[PDB]
Amino acid sequence: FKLLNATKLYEYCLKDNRRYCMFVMGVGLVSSWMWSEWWNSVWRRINKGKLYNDVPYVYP
Amino acid sequence: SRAVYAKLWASTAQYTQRRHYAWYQIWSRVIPWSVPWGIFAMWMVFPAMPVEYRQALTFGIWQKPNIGTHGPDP
Ligand SMILES: CCCCCCCCCCCCCCCCCC(=O)OC[C@H](COP(=O)([O-])OCC(O)COP(=O)([O-])OC[C@@H](COC(=O)CCCCCCCCCCCCCCCCC)OC(=O)CCCCCCCCCCCCCCCCC)OC(=O)CCCCCCCCCCCCCCCCC
Ligand SMILES: CCCCCCCCCCCCCCCCCC(=O)OC[C@H](COP(=O)([O-])OCC[N+](C)(C)C)OC(=O)CCCCCCCCCCCCCCCCC
Repeated sequence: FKLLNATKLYEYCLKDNRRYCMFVMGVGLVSSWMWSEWWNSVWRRINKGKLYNDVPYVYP
Repeated sequence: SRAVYAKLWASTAQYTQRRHYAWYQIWSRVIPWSVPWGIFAMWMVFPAMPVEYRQALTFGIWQKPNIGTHGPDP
C-alpha cells in the first residue's frame, strides 16, 4: 500500500471523475489488445504443427 | 442623494456580460467530458477504417492479428 500510494496515481488520475473516465477508457483500449495478442501467441504455442500455417501444402 | 441612487441603479446594468461570463465558466467545467466519449467513438470506429489507416494512426504498432490461418501460397 505504501508503494501504491507513492506512485501518486490517485492524485493525478483517479481523484477527479472526468479523469477517472479517461483512465478507464484508455486502459481498456490498450489492455484489451495486449490480452488479445498474448492469447493469440499462446494459441499458436500450444498448437504448433497442427494449424494451417505451420504445415504448408506441397503440390504434386 | 441622487448620486448614490444612481450608483445603486447602475450596479446591474451589465447583466448580459455577467451571463456571458457564466456561459464561459460552465462550459469550461463541462467540455473535458469530450475526451472519454471521443476515445470510445474512435474505439468503435477503428476496425471500420482501411487496414492502412489502422496501421498509420497507431504509428505502425497495430498489425493484422496472427491466428495461424490464411498464410501465403508458394
Ligand atoms: C498484470 C497483473 C494483473 C493485474 C490485475 C489487476 C486487476 C485488473 C485486471 C488487469 C489484468 C489484465 C486483465 C485483462 C483485461 C483485458 C482483456 C479484456 O477486457 O478483454 C475483453 C474481451 C474483449 O475481446 P476483444 O474485443 O475480442 O479484443 C480484441 C482487441 O480489442 C483487439 O481490437 P483492435 O485491435 O481492433 O482494437 C483497436 C485498437 C488497436 O490498439 C492498438 O493497436 C493500440 C496499441 C497499444 C500500444 C500500447 C502502448 C503502451 C505500452 C508502451 C510501453 C512504454 C514503455 C515505457 C515503460 C517501460 C520502460 C521504462 O485501436 C483503438 O482502440 C483506436 C485507437 C485509439 C483511439 C484514439 C484516437 C487517437 C488518434 C491518434 C492521433 C495521433 C496521430 C495518428 C495519425 C497518423 C499520422 C501521424 O471480452 C470479450 O471478448 C467479450 C466477453 C463477453 C462479454 C460481453 C459483455 C456483456 C454483454 C451483455 C449485454 C446484454 C445484456 C443487457 C445489458 C446488461 C447491462 C448490465
Ligand atoms: C451518438 C452516437 C450514436 C451511435 C449509434 C450507432 C450504432 C450503430 C453503429 C453501426 C455502424 C455501422 C457502420 C457501417 C459500415 C459497415 C460496418 C461493418 O460491419 O463493416 C465491416 C467491418 C469489417 O470489414 P470487412 O472485413 O467485412 O471488409 C470490409 C473492409 N473495410 C471495413 C475496410 C471496408 O466490420 C466492422 O469492423 C464492424 C463495424 C464497426 C463500426 C462501429 C461504428 C459505431 C458507430 C458509433 C460511433 C458514434 C460516435 C458519436 C457520433 C455522434 C456525432 C454527433
